[PDB]
Amino acid sequence: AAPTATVTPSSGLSDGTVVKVAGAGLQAGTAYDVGQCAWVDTGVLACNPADFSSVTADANGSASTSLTVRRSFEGFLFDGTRWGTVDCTTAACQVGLSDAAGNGPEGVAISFN
Repeated sequence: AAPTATVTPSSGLSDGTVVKVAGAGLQAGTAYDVGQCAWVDTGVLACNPADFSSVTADANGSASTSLTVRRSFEGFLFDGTRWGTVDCTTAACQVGLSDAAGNGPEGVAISFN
């Protein structure tokens, strides 16, 4: 099956809340980074590297880890440029997993309202 991710809880969040991130259909035995990002332009994500986590998929291609989410954060682009402050109540924030090459399941939308 194609890779998928789930984030629990995904709504009613507060700054500093810890969520469970699970992935399935991942590459067995591979390291994945887990993080919170927001789409700031067509095909451009601004992320919060200060709270990224990582996990290694098991022999069945499954993984489960915890992530501390932030209501707002200083966003950074892939090239390391500081983008500015991202507010998840007025920007579409998501949590996702990706391998060393940036591949993985689609991200999951979260809400802090």
